[PDB]
Order: sequence, then structure tokens, then C-alpha cells
Amino acid sequence: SAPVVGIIMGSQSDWETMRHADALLTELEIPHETLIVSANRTPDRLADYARTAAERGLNVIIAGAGGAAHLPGMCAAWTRLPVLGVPVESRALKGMDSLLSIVQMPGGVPVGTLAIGASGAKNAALLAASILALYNPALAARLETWRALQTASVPNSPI
Amino acid sequence: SAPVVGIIMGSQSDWETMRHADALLTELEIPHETLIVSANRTPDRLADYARTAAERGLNVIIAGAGGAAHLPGMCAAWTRLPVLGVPVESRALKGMDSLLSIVQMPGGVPVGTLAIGASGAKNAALLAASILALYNPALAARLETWRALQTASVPNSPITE
Amino acid sequence: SAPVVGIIMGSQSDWETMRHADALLTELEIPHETLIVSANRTPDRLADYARTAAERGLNVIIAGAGGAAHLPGMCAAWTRLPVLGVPVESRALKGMDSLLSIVQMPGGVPVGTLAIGASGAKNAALLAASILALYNPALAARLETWRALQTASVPNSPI
Amino acid sequence: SAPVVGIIMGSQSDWETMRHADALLTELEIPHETLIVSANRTPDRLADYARTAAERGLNVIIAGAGGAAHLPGMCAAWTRLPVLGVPVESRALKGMDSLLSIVQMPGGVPVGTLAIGASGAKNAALLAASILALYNPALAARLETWRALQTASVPNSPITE
Amino acid sequence: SAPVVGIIMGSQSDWETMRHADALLTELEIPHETLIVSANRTPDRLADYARTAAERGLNVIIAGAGGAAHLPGMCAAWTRLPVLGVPVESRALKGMDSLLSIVQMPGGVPVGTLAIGASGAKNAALLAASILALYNPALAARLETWRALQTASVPNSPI
Amino acid sequence: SAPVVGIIMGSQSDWETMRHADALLTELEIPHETLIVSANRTPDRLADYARTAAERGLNVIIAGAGGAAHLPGMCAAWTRLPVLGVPVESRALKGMDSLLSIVQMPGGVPVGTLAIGASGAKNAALLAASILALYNPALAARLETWRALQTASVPNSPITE
Amino acid sequence: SAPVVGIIMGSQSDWETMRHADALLTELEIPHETLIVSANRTPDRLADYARTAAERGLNVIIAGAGGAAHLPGMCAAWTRLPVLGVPVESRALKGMDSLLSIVQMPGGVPVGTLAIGASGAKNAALLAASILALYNPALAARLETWRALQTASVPNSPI
Amino acid sequence: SAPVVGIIMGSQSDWETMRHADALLTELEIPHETLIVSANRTPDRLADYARTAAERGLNVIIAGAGGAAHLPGMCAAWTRLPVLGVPVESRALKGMDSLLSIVQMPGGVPVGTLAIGASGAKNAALLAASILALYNPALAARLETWRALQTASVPNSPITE
Repeated sequence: SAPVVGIIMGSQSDWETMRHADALLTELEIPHETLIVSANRTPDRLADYARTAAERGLNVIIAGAGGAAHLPGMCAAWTRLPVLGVPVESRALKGMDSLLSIVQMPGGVPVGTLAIGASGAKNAALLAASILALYNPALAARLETWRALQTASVPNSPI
Repeated sequence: SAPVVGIIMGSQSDWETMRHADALLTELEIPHETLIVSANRTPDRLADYARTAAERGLNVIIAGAGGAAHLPGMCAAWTRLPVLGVPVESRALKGMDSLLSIVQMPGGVPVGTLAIGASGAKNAALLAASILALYNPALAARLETWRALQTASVPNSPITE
Repeated sequence: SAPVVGIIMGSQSDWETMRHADALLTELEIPHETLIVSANRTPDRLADYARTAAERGLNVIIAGAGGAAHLPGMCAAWTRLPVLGVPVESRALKGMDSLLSIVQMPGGVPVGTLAIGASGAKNAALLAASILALYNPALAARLETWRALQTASVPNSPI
Repeated sequence: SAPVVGIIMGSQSDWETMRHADALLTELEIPHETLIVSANRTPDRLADYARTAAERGLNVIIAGAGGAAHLPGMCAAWTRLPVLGVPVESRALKGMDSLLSIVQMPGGVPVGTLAIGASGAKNAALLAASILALYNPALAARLETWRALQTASVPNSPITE
Repeated sequence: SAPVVGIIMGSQSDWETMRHADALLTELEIPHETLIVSANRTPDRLADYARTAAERGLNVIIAGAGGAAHLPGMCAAWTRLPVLGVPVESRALKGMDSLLSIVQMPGGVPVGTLAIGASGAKNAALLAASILALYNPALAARLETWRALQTASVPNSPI
Repeated sequence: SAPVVGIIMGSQSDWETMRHADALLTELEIPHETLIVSANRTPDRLADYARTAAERGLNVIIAGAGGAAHLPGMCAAWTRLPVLGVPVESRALKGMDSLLSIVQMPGGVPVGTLAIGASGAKNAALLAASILALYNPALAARLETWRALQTASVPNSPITE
Repeated sequence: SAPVVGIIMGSQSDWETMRHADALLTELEIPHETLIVSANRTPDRLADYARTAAERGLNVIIAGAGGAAHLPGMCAAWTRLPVLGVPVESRALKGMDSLLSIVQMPGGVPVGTLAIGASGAKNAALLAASILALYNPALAARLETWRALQTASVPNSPI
Repeated sequence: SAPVVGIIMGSQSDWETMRHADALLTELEIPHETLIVSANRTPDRLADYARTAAERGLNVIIAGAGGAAHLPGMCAAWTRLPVLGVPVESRALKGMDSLLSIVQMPGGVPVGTLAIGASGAKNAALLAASILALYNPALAARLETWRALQTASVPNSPITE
């Protein structure tokens, strides 16, 4: 029941993208929390969140943000837990700024980065699931089923 | 002694970059294997490697490749294990082709991507360590100490010569 | 009657783009098959398809995909046949990721790459036609006519 | 002895890159000619070359050029034969201008484009070989052997020094 | 009455952009011709056009095209006249491919390149006008008036 | 003697670039401090530095960092003082990642960004000087003289060898 | 009452973006002027404006422009005052041309550059406010309140 | 002897590139002047230069600058004469900033832009020559001969070593 994955995003505007991560975790029945935490507007909120994540029982953190996206990297700076980053598509630069701001972390503080947008949010949840599956047999089986259904469901010819 | 992390790369030319992942895992005392698997030249070798990774005891796979870097993504297509990708810097496009070819995986098949080059290789190892630390108290303690030392080792001022 | 060109695409979403390749081949009366094969979701389907392509009588394979587009390159990895790649326009990066993921193949495993989008799908079919024309006199004549009509049909002044 | 593949390039500076296409065709025993044809300096030479390629016995044309690389596209405008383009790396833009100038052909006039640089040149030759192999059993056998050897020659592990 | 400026474009699709060049020349009463000439679809038409331009009395050629835009460069290859190029905005790459394909001409065969899109078409006409003005006093005065009105008409505060 | 400008950078490797900001402030006689503060390795050090900057007497902060350059933006998140950012050139992406990571701050938390590299560092110092000059007549006079000399020192023609 | 901040933009088309800077300054009760000044169409207007800015009592200048954006840099060339630049999003290149044309100023003539678009306009006003706050206690308090409200108003969870 | 073309550049560092424009004009016997005019450091010098260019007898202006290259555009803002711009290659961004800062002029104020670097400088001179040739028969003959020689001088095949 207690969350094992924390999904945080820079603002309400990121929800359209991050809701895909939320839906996936719920689909795989992975207990999680979904919050808004701004690296630039609520720095102390982020510090406290990242710093106490492990103590609170979180295993993986999924962070999404756009533009000069500092949320994933700064979160990783305060926690020992694996942090996965989702570059949210920005208006002007289409998420290229989001992507470079997240993926280019210097050696020492990693952020597992996923694709720009919805695909990335969905994959961050799946990646978090694959991480949890390493020590949760029941979940591992549900993930196997999920991947199996995905593969088996691809049509053979276009409509 | 059995490896829990597998480091694979597209060619010997990728070693200059991937050796940093190898070195870090060894530093943290994480058993691992290091191999060359080409997505374009040895597709069947990749299929077999990725398909059997879980049953062989591997927990995480770190794949590095450059240019049209398909190695990480295709590995993830065959394994349920988390796959971390390292974009190896390319000559002309400076790893931008490597980066986009790895990070832009479509929804459904993830690849946790790190930075272009040596930093990405080192971080792939560190990310893998943080994953394993979730269920290995001893490793978790070593990682905590490693991160703590890194933070404490940062100088307060530059050597202004 | 048996297909000599195989058109494969990563998903139904690519059809809007790849249908142009299908239409061109049909226009030139080139027997072909149109299928959905995902490099990331159906890897074994792709392996089997590419591996057996030549045995099945295929001469050229046209593969289209977007984003981290691995379909053309992986197809080429399993077949000796010429593989032509169509970068499908992606939402965020407008097919630049698709393009680099396809065209930058390392020496040893080629993929003849065409333009991003519909133009590319249409040109992959035309390129496949020009390849088949080298050993099919009837088709060669139909291709000559097609190219001739294209050239002669260009207006001299804008409307 | 008659050439079946024609390799053309915009200038002597392109040879460093295009020589890889020449070497590969020779390796596979594919008769070919190698010439310099400038789309911007010798437009009429290009027109004549492309227009008469088919009647001269050529089956495939490999064109390499950099910067505002118009050579491949204009060659394709005049010939019905398949034209493969090699983006030669440029100084400032690292071949990105070369690549876009070649690959972005509008619908109706194709240019099968390969990677920027030496890899693209080698692959243009290999692609040309795979095309010719469709109607040349002997060549098809040589190509099959070549691809098979490439796959079998990939090392299993990196020389970790 | 005889045209002194030739406006050529790769296709009808470029008209939306090139019509701005046409309108400007008409505004400044500069005799010109507006035609469709495709470098890739009508290469011989282009060769003939560029080759005979000077003989026909043309002084400047304005060429617009998008994507792998070869029209301006190839036109310049066949004529000694100044050739100005307009990169037409492409669907996927927004004219970046158009721009690089036009502006990066190697030393020896120049193409005076203008901005991507409508602004570029309008400026190619103005640049052509400034060229003709060097030897046409009447036109030079009309151009001075045009530039003067532009400057004087800029509002001092936004509405 | 009390510093009114604080120059911070992510690592010793940034000094080669940031030393230009240091040199210029000293030239204009602007008291300042120069420190290394890592946004990713010493997040708490950054929080404390930025939070207390105003009370410590600082008026402007110049922050330089490369790659995933979060230092300027995070500093601005904690201080009400104007923060100027210098994108340090990165190896692979030539500072483009540095630039976008700094300049693209969302509405509400500004970072006045300068050019990539040494020019940006020098301009960050000059911008800081122009800010301080608004309420420091003596400095305003020195800056005016500096700008005037720069303009008067530009040669009229190139040394055509 | 006399303006202490001058907001200038290249054209009426930039207003949609620069109005955000105007609104912010008004919100913080910072006296300012909002004008249209084109570096390319009204160069002498710009020269006069920038040259006399300090004499007129201005403390900071916020300049916004798109495309080949020369307004901020040229303004800085004529004034000793701090000049902040706002890259306006362009149609084709989405403000990347605007951004590079503004931020890449050579050492010697600075321009404090903000993000592309509305965010940048809003931040230029806030940056100008933070500059004025250094010597205006009342304003400094209003800025503290503004930043405090921003931080406190961020929701904890998405809707 | 009076100059009909004016070549201006932002700094001595631009000469390495702009000297190619100077050399070509001299080759074609086109009288010209070469000066350094900084758009950012000597704005008034630029205003005066551009404003008086026509009355001084100049017919074409070739302006070269890099980075935030405002020189060509601002020159065009003050003169009715055609202005040709040469994007000087920049260190970090390889002239991309130079190119966009010059070519993207808004409708109403044109700058005929050439390629990044030496090729652009040479072509700016050639473009200027083609403009002047429209009303100078002697020059038109020299240009025709120059273009003809260029075309005739292209080798037919590469020196395959």
C-alpha cells in the first residue's frame, strides 16, 4: 500500500505527459505517489522530498520536467535511489532543451533518461517496474504478461 | 562470482568509453561480464544474449554503442530486465546520432539513457549500482559511502593558479 | 503474383506515411506485401521476416519507422537483400531522430535512406522500382513512362 | 571489363572518402569507373554523364559530395538508374549540410542515401553490390560469403587491455 | 517591358512563398517573369532557362525551393548572372534543409541566400531591386521611397 | 573589501572559462569572491550559498557550468538577487547543452545568460558591473571609461599582412 | 513616475510575447515605457533611444526581437546600461535563430539573455526588478513577496 | 582607382576568412576598400560608413562577421546598396550562430548571404562581381572568362593515388 515509486513533475502543465507514467504504474498495480515539485519554484520542497525518499520507503523516483529541466538531476543529487527522467516536450524547442538538460548529467550523479513526451513517461514507469521486478516475483510475472501482451498484440498488417 | 550486470558494446572502438562502466562496477564490487555484441553484425548473438540474460542471473544490462546505436534498444526488445544505454560519441555528429538512436525509444520498450561519452558510461554503472542496492544492503552501504565521499571531496574554491 | 518487394513498418501509426510506398508499387504493378513489423515490440517477427525474405522471393525490402528507428537497420542485419529506409516524421523531433537512427548505419550493413515522411515513402518505392527495372524490361518501360510523365507534367507557371 | 557501377564525386577532396567505395567494389570483383563530376562547376558534364549512364551499361551510380551536395540529386534527375548518395563530411557543419542536401529529395526523384563519411562510402558500394547480386548468382555468392565472414569475425569480448 | 528579373520556383507548392517576391517586384514596377522550374523533375528545362537567361535580357534570377533545394545552386552553375536563393519552409525540418542546401555553395558558384520563407522571398525581390537600382536612376528613386516609407511607417508603440 | 559579486562554478574544469569573469571584475575594482559549488555533487552547499547571498552582502551572482548546467538556475531558485549564467563549453555538444540548460528557465525564475565560453564569462562580469554602476558613481565612471576605450581602440583596417 | 525600465521590441508582432514583460513590471509597480524600435527598419531611432537612455533616467532596458535579432545587441552597443534580451519565437526556426543572434554577443558588449518566448519576456521583467531591488527597498520587499507567493502557490499534486 | 566595393569585417580575427574576398576582387580587377567596422564596439562608425557608402561611390558592400553577427544586417539597415553577408566560422557553434544571425533578416532589409567561411568570402566577391558585370562590359568579359576557366579546369577523374 505504501508507495514504492514516486512520480514528481515540475508543474500542472507536465501532467498531460506524466499521467501516462501514473496510468502504467496503476495498471501494473505498483503502489506510488504522484506529486508536483518544482526545482526552480519550490527548491526546498524538492530537497526535502529527494532527501527523505529512501527513508519513506521509495525505491525509484520518476521525474518529469520541460525546458531547462533541472528536476531529475537535482532530485538525483539528494537521493541514492535510482532517478529516471522524462523530458517534457517544450513549446519552442520541442523537448530538445528538456532532453539535453536531463540526459547530460556529469559522471557521479546519474539520471536514467527516457524519450521526449508521453512515450518517455510511459517508459519511465515500465523501467521502474522492471527494476522493482528484480525483487518482487509477483510483479515480475505481471510485467512478463504486460510485455507478452504488447508483443502478441501488434497487428501483422495495417488497416 | 556470478555476474549480475552485463556490459555489452557494439565494437572494440566502444571500449575506450565503456571501460569506465567496467571500472566503476569493479570499484563497487559488483560482479559483471563485459562483451562485444554487434546489433548490426551479430543480430543473432544479440538475440540470444538478451533473451537468456535473466535466466543467466543478470539483473541489469548496460549497453553502449554509437552512430545508429541500435544495440541498447534491441537488447531491451528481448529482455524483461532494465537496460541502460550509453551513447558513444561519434566522429561527425558528436554522439547526437548515438543519443537520439537510444533515448527516443517508443512507449513500451524502455532504455534508461545516460550522457554521451565517458560520463554516461560511469553513470550507467552508478545507476546499475543504485538499482542493485535496493536489495543488497552491503552494496547499498558501499554506494552510500561512495556518494558521500564524492560530495565531501568537492573543493570549496578553484585553484586560481 | 508473388511479392518481389516487402514493405514493413513499425506500427499502424506509420501507415499514413508508408501508404505512399504501397500506392506507388501498385501504380507500377510491382507485386508486393505490406506488413507491420516492430523492431522493438516484435523482434523475433522481424528476425524471421528478414532472415527468410530472400528465400521467399523478395528482392527489395522497404522499411519505415520513426523515433529511435531500428527497423531498417536490423532488417538489413539479417538479410543480404537491399534494404531501403523511410524515416517517419516523429511528433517532437520531426523525424530528425528517425533520420539519424536510420541513415548513420556503420560500414558493413547498409540501408539506402530516403527523405523524412511521405516523400521518402514514395521515393523508396521508386528506388525499389529502379532496382527491379535492371532485370525486368517490361517494368523498366513502365518506370521510364512514369518518370517521363512526371517531368512532362510540371507546369511552366504557377496558378 | 565494362563498368556496371559508376562512382562520381564533386572534387578530388572527396576521394579520401569515396576511395572506400572503390576499394569495396574491387574487393567484390565488381567492374566500375571512378570519375570527378562537379554539379556546380561542370553541370553539362553531369547532364551528359547521367543521361547516358544506362546506355553505357551502368546499372548503379554512387555519387559522393559535401556541403551543398547537389551531385547525387541532380544525377538522379537525369537517369532512370538507382542512384546512391554519400554525404561527404564538411568542415564546419560536419556533413549535416551534406546529408540534408542529399537525403531530403522530394517525392519523385530518389537518392538512396548512406551515412556521412567513410562508412557511407563503403555502404554505398555494399548496397550497390546487393542490388547487382539480385541478378548475378556469382556475385550473390561472393556477397553472401562476405557478409557471413563479417558476422563471424566479430570478437566476443573487448581487449580490456 | 521585357523581364529583367526571373523568378523561378521548384513547384506550385512554393508559390505561397514566392508570390511575395512577385508582389514586391510588381510594386516597384520591375518587369519580370514568374515560372515553375524543377531542378529534380525538369533538369533540362532548368539548364535551358539558366543557360539562356543573360541572352534573353535577364539581369537577376530569384530561385526558391524547399527540402533538398538544388534549384538556386544549379541555376547559378549555368549562368553568369547573380542568382538569389529563397529557402522555402519544408514540412518536417522547417526549411533548415532548404537553407543549408542553398547557402552552403562551395567557392566558385555563388548564390545570394535570403531568409527561410516569405521574408526571404520578399527580400530576394528587394535585393534584386537594389542591384538593378545601381544602373537605373528611376528605379533607384522608387527604391529609396520604398525603404523610406518602410522606416517612417514603423509605429512608436504597440497596439 | 567585502564582496558584492559572487562567482561560482561547478568544477575546477570551469575555471579556465570563469577566470575571465574574475579578471574583469578585478580590472574594474569590483570586490568579489570566487568559489566552486556543484549543483549535482554539493546541492546543500548550493542551497546555503544562494539562500544567504543577500544577507552576506552580495549584489550579483555569476554562475558558470557546462553540460547539464543546473548551477545557475538552482542558484536563482534560492536567491532574490539577479543571477547571471555562463554556459561553459562542453566536449561533445560544444556548449549547446550548457546553453539550453541555462537560458531556458521557465517564467518566474530568471537567469541572465551570456554567450558560450570565455566571451560569456567576460560579459557576465561586464553585465554585473553595469548593474552595480547604477548605484555606484565611481564604478559608473570607470565602466564608462572602459567602454569608451574599447570603442576607441578598434582598428580602422585589418592588417592585410 | 518617470520610467526606470524601457521595454523595446522589433515590431507589433513581438507584442504578443513582450506584453508579458509589461504586465510583470506593472504588477510590481515599476515605472516603465513600452515602445517599438526596429534595429533593421529604424536604426537611427534605435541609436537615439539607446544613446540617450541613461540621460533620460532609464536603469535597465529589456529588448525583444525574433529571427536575426539584432535589437538587444545593438542597443547594448550604444548604452552603458544593462540590456536584457528576449528571443521572440520565430515561425520556422522556433526562436533558435533569435536565441543565437542574441546570446552569442562577443566579449565586451553584454546582453543578459532570457528564454525563448513568453517565459523569457516575463523573466526579463523579473530580472530587471531584481536589479532595481538592489537600491530600492520598497520594491525589494514587493519582489520578495512576489517570489514568495510564486513558491507558496505551487500545488502539491496535479489535478 | 575609386572603390566600388567595400569589404568590412567585425575584427582582425575575421581577416583570415575575408582575405579571400579581397583576393578575388583584386584578381578580377575590381577597385575596393577593406576595413574593420564593429557593429557592437563601433556602432556609430558603422552607421556613418553604411549611410555614406552610396555617395562615396560604393556599389556593393561585403560584410563578414561571426557569432552574434549583426554587422551585415545593420549595414543593410543604413544603406540602399545591396549588402552581401559572409558568416565567419565561430569556435563553439561552427558558424551556425553566424549564419542564422545573418541570413534570417526579416522582410524589408535584405542581406544576400553566402556559405560559412572561406567559400562564402570568395563567393561574396564573385557575387559582387556578377552584380557589377551587369553594367561593366569589360568586367563582364573577365568574369565570363573566369567562370569558363573554372569549368574547364575540373579534372575528369580523381588521382586514385
